[PDB]
Amino acid sequence: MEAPEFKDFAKTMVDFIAEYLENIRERRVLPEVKPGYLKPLIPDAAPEKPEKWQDVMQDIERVIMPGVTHWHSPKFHAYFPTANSYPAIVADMLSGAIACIGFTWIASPACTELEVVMMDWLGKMLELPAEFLACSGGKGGGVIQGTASESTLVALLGAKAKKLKEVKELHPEWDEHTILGKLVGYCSDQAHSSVERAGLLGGVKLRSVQSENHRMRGAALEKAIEQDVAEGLIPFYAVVTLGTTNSCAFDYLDECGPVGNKHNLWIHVDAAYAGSAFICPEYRHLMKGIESADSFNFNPHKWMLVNFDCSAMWLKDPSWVPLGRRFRALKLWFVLRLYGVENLQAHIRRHCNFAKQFGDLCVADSRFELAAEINMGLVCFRLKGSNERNEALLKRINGRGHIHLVPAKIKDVYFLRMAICSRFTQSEDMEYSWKEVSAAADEMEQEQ
Amino acid sequence: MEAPEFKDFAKTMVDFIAEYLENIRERRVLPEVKPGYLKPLIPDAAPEKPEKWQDVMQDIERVIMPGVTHWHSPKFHAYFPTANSYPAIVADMLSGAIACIGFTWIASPACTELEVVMMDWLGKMLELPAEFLACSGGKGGGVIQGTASESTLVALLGAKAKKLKEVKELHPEWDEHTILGKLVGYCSDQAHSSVERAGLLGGVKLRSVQSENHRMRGAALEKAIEQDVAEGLIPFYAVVTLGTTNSCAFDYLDECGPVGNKHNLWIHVDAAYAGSAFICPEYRHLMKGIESADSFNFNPHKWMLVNFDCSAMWLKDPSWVPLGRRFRALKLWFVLRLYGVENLQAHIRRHCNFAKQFGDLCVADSRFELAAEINMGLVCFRLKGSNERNEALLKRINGRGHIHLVPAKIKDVYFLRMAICSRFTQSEDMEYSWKEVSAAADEMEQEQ
Repeated sequence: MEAPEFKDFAKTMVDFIAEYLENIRERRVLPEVKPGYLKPLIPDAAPEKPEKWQDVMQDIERVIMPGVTHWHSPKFHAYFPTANSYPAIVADMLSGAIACIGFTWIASPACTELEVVMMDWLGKMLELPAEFLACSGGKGGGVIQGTASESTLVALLGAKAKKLKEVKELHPEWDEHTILGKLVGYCSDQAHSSVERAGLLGGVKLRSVQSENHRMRGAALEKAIEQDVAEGLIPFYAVVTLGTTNSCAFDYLDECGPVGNKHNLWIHVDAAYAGSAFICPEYRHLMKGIESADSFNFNPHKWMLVNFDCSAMWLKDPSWVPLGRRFRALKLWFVLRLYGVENLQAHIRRHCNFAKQFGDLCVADSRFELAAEINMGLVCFRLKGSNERNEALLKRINGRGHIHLVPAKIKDVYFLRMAICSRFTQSEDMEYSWKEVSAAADEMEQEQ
Repeated sequence: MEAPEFKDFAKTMVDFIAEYLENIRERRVLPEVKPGYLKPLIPDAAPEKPEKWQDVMQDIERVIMPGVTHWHSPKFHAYFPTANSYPAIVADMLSGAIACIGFTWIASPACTELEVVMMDWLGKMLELPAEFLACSGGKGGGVIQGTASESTLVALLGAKAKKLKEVKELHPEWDEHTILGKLVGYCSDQAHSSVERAGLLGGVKLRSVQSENHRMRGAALEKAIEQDVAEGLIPFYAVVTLGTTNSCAFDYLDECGPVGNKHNLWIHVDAAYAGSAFICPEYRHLMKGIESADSFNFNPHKWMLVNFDCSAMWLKDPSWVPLGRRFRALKLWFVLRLYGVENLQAHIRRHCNFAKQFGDLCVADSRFELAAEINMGLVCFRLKGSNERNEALLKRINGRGHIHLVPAKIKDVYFLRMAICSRFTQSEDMEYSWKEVSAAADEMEQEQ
């Protein structure tokens, strides 16, 4: 394919994307086609000769779209938002043309320097401590990782190296294997499975700390640390979760961070989803204790309109664990510029207010109860009574094909989750979604 | 930003991308700007109000391009190609609009089903043994991973789980932990650092097997295995490399495979770069022994024109280790359709021929010697004499700013590498790059 054909194809795809997203409320949330539908529709081998882009383009509605899950439909409540925005789509077109994966070491000023400045822009937006800002002139700064799962692992590895070095310095006679066998990390029992992943891949012990009303307390963390010290183990790392995946609960960073500092554990803050809200002054209280953190992560590619991948991680000392891989700073720059801070804050606030609106509708119905306090864009709720009736309700709702919801469970309480996902959501969607839940419950009751 | 503005912006970016790539020979391979150039060019904080897309576009040539490394310039010889093609750019626009990270498990027909068919399309193009193909009705099939590094780890983790489940049966009195501590894997001393990474993250011992003429022999692998068993260790995994990063040498898969088979080690084949050549019948002999492999991986995102990320991995039983994440199948489909088999074959062949051409020009200069047999798109060469005079030469060439080359070292032999990276490369580029090397050597000689 030559440039003129590329231009015709690409500009046609621009038209297609705008048509798709601007009219997304027309799409059905349950696919009409059955598993196995695709193979029949396309040949069994690649073509020997080049096909026409117009024919590929025609195959998008014919072959692809019937089998697509519409994540950006305001009728679709996935686990958390998947960011999409027009500025990020345009940046990624350019990154596609000029970036590399980073196999051959990227020594390029633009990739690296834009990443440093964008992490400062975003760090200022979050009012992060100066120690995390490159422009403060210290050791601190940030990197854009691919995922929060990667960020958690990277921080665990940095913490591991740091503890290794410190324990060696103090005991030159001990070998690495002996030191490494003693290392223990900590996280809440509500922490994401990526922490467990990180413990396994990092080759260390991980302790789950029992949370209180879904939130990890400093005293519980400290108790856990002390027990392991009494066993001769070496606590080295703890993950504090701001916005748990099950119910968007917040660990007490203002307790746990100081506990970690006091005991010389690296404190990593996983705020993958909820961290986007910290650009709003009214939600910044939720990361009180941030000064105690060794590393902090959130994903703009969930709730801050930056298409995947974009997981923003700051460290007090970035060296302990590089830059411009994939030119991810380009989409971050485009979004921050073409939205501006005000519009991004408006986006967070609108979503919080929508979740509250839905929670108010829900609790007004005496058949239902919240399963957790409402936080951020997430409402956890259930019919009063049994788990099985709730399992039934969720099944019925998803089967009716007007909206989609997802379940979760915390210690024997099964509940339904409504997360605000689509950037196209409006308040009337909350009314629509609630009325659909209620209508489904009405139907269950009247199954005699 | 709304759709009409998005369309104006995106279509202007399409114009920009075509202009950039189609005239990429105009670009200087050495950045003119110095480190630190970027910060003074842009504001120190995000804008409160949204900016205009036109001002962002203006800033691409003003702020970004002065500091960009032009990976796709035919004057730039990085470690290996970074795939770029127009069909893949257009696929990624759509994927950006409709795909998700996979946080919420994609239960989506199109994403999953397209991945299966494309891996069969591609597996046929490589003439992989029927056992790796999903269309053969067996347990085998393929997944599109993000990187060869991830692929190698995933295979290691599968092999680990498989061995552990085997050893638990023959030693029901042994600890699970006792078994794990005994596990040992193998790779060539020329294998990529990603194998070491997999060993570390996989929590197993890894043995570097001494290569001969940069190639791992079956006997050397067997000797290392038997040595370890002799100390009560448990061999479980080996990586056979087809196209090493240093010199594009090929391990003896025909020897190593059966060695692994005999001693019950999972054999993973890392063909990340050179694997793209196996779509050509005349190069398929380089994976003789492929029947003996448990997994096989190469990256279309290096040498097969599929923009990152796209690492294609086949397994004889893919259940020892979740499809459709990021909808990577879409770009593979677009590339295979819009190039067709013949054009992709022609791409590989031209690059192999260009490398031979360059090698001929090099050896004709009696001051130079090849540092390895020419394979695929790579020539390894050096001035006869010291490593130090070769380091000077490389620095001199890169400093001259007409072409860019990279260095490598195999057991105290330092050498320069010319790999064909750019899809825009032409025959005369070989003459240009050779003449530049020779001119630098002249310029060096005429100095004392």
